Amino acid sequence: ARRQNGPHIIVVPLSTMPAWLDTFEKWAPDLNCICYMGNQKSRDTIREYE
DNA sequence: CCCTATACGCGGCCGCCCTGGAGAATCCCGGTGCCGAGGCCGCTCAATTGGTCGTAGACAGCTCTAGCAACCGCTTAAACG
Repeated sequence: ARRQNGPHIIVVPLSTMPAWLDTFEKWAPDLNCICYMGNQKSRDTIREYE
């Protein structure tokens, strides 16, 4: 609505984080929501691929 | 019937076996001298006693920060089989 489609940061606890992931998958499927966990190589993969 | 050689016992001298009194070596006792140790005395200086005074530290009070017991949760690298 307000065309504020820039980078947004959401910091959540790890235990409730799939309950955020399916909410982003269902209620806002058009958004480019990405998820940030893993070891050094997975975070590097997210960093230089996405 | 008397002399003369002849075999036989043995007085005296020499050598060998058994026992006794005098002297010498040894152990014990008494008197005396020397070394280790204990007691006493003289000097003598440092510990003791008494008093005074300053202050070191105990005590109380207030403020701020580290530690501690017991729990959580995530990561991940180290320990273990």
